Amino acid sequence: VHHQKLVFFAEDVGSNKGAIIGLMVGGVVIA
Amino acid sequence: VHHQKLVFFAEDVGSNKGAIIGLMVGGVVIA
Amino acid sequence: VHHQKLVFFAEDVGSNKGAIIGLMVGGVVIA
Amino acid sequence: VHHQKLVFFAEDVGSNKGAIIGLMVGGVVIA
Amino acid sequence: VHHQKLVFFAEDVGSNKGAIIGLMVGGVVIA
Amino acid sequence: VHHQKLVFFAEDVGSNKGAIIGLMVGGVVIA
Repeated sequence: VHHQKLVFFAEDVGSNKGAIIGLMVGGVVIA
Repeated sequence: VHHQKLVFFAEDVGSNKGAIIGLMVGGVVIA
Repeated sequence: VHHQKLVFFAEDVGSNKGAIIGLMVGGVVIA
Repeated sequence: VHHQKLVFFAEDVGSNKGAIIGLMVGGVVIA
Repeated sequence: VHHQKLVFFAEDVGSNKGAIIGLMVGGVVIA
Repeated sequence: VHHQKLVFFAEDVGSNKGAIIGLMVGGVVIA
């Protein structure tokens, strides 16, 4: 089974005060 | 089974105070 | 089973005051 | 001339991804 | 002329990814 | 002319990834 580029920016990301997750499965993220 | 580019920006992302998730399956995200 | 490039920026990331996670499975992240 | 407590929380503030301003007069705030 | 307590929290502030300003007058704040 | 306590927390500040300014007048703050 194949997962690829799940998240992708082709361009400048100014910031992130939160959570870029690529693939979550369990637990917690207080981003 | 194949998943690809699920999320994609071809352009500048100013910020994220929240959650860009690509593929969520379980748990919690207080973004 | 194959996972690849799950998160990806082709461009300058100004900052991160949060959490870029690539693949979460359990526990906690107070980002 | 007297200004007092202009903004006030008697209780826990979870977050602020924006701008709590107390007294704005000029310029710019991209919060 | 008298300004006092312009902003005030009587309680725990979890975070601030933005700008608590007390008194702005000019210029810029990219918070 | 008198300015006092312009910003004030009576309680634990978890973090600040931004800008607590007390009194801004000019220039720039990329917080």
